[PDB]
Amino acid sequence: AQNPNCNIMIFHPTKEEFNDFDKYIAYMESQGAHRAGLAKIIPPKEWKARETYDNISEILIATPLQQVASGRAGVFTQYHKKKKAMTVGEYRHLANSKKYQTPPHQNFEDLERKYWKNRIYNSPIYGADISGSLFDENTKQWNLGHLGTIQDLLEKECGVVIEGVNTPYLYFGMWKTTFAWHTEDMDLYSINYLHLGEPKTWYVVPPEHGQRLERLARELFPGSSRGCGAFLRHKVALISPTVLKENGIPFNRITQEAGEFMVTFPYGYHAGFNHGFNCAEAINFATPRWIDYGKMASQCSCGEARVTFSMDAFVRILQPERYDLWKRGQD
Ligand SMILES: O=C(O)CNC(=O)C(=O)O
Ligand SMILES: [Mg+2]
Ligand code: NI
Ligand SMILES: [Zn+2]
Repeated sequence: AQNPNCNIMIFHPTKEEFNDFDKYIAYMESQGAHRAGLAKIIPPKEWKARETYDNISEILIATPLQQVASGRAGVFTQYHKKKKAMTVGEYRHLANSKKYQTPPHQNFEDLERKYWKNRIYNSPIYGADISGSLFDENTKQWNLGHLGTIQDLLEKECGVVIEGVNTPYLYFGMWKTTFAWHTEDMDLYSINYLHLGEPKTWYVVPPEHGQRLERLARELFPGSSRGCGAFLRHKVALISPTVLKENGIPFNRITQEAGEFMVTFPYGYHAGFNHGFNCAEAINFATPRWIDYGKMASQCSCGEARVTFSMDAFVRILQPERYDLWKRGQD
């Protein structure tokens, strides 16, 4: 078995290997990359996403989210308070202000220490989940707006044509902006490109051990767990590496820098935080290997998780027994 310790693997494809996206994902899996739940892909030196980032300041962040924490430093939830619209140029200035800017630090490990010590005492503002793309239309390789769609994959594998669309999302971050522990909708893959700015630190649980994280989360968030049998779908719970280690949960960590891709694999729980002002682009995708994960994915039906239009067909076709209850949660 390749990668039996489930380590995060880093890949350096050549420009020739960067042509065929599906083929490269399958290659990474042949080497055991998926066992970690997360892989890094460093693009060939010849590649670029676009020519420059000098002209992005007028993008609008219609609903910036203030991420307010509750709990203890290593075990907390966050809720999202909606703020007034602002441009990316305005958001960048805010991220760099004295109230929000990254503190002085020695290295990524010192900054990680500071994040886990102090995150709960601040409420950073995240420009998350903005439909759009920063890839140039002429970028032919690993262009996250030009990937094969999940609807087409399901149709190719299973023969059923379905409604729905699959487009990317932009994320504008600042120091301490946080992504809570989650797997993707329908335990899909994700791919994330860090276009510009400061790093993003990731934590990940191997897919084969995801239920260990779920059991800890039920223990640590006992009211939330009574409320919903899949409450991590709400994307609000944080647990620190120190707490994971104390509870024997297998995990790994890695820091993504500008110009790098990360892929999350089906049922790979992940969480993390941004180091400072940055911009990422991410999208879900599928492969043949996903279908079995999609069929088994948990679902939130309590009403909290509320998701895209396109998840309807995935549930309807892959999980017909669950469909009626899940759809009630949507309505
Ligand atoms: O970058 C973020 O805030 C969160 N991203 C992801 O969870 C992802 O790409 O799957
Ligand atoms: Mg602009
Ligand atoms: Ni994710
Ligand atoms: Zn729920």
